[PDB]
Amino acid sequence: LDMREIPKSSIKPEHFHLMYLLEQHSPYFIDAELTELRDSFQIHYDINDNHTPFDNIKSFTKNEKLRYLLNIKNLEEVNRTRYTFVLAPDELFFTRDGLPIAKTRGLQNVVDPLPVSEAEFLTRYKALVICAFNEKQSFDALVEGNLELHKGTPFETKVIEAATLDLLTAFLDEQY
Repeated sequence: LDMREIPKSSIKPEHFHLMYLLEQHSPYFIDAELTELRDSFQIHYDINDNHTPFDNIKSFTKNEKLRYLLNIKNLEEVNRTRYTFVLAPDELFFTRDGLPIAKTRGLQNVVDPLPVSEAEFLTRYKALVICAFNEKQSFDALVEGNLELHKGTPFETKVIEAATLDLLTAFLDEQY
């Protein structure tokens, strides 16, 4: 969870000189360190106390939980940059202000991860909301299942049915 290996043959030779971007400070990502081996690049993540894992929010007061959940949408700012990210519990951290920070970084047209459709970003966001409100739930199971066939609480149905990202935001705002 704290190391990533990238084989060199997966990277076009003319893109080697961009791998340093994976260790450049970004306000949207965990700080990272790049090393270069014979046949691969490796990344180590700096995961320290100022970054709160997503799963820690499950025990928060409803107000603060909702604040953090609402702020997750700020990761959409990453789409204007070179970088890509994955939305998932083990990929998501928060600053001391409750702003989201991702771990793994790709680079457009250069190295995976590939970005996900808007629809799959919404499903993953929904799954995070559900997990934050019920610690028994599995993010993976929610993302992998037939979501509208989910059996759960009325709250969970409302989250699942939110038609768009903006309507999910509106639902979350309404829960205050």
